[PDB]
Amino acid sequence: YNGFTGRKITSQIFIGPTYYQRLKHMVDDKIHSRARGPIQILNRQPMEG
DNA sequence: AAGATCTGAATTTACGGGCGCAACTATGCCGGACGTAC
Repeated sequence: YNGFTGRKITSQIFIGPTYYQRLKHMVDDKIHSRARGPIQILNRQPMEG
């Protein structure tokens, strides 16, 4: 049944238990942004550190 | 004619390159020589 309108969904859905795994790659560990900050000492360009 | 030379044309080593970026980790350069204290 459609959770919003409560109407029956026309086609019948394949549903059941399944084993799922959460992988270690969270979004908070891979989100970053820069405006300006720690440039290099030699190239005078942005660097990771 | 013969040759030696000799000068342009077939075969062997030898550098030098070898995906975009992300992310994370973990590891790194002494031995004699001279003094001082006990």
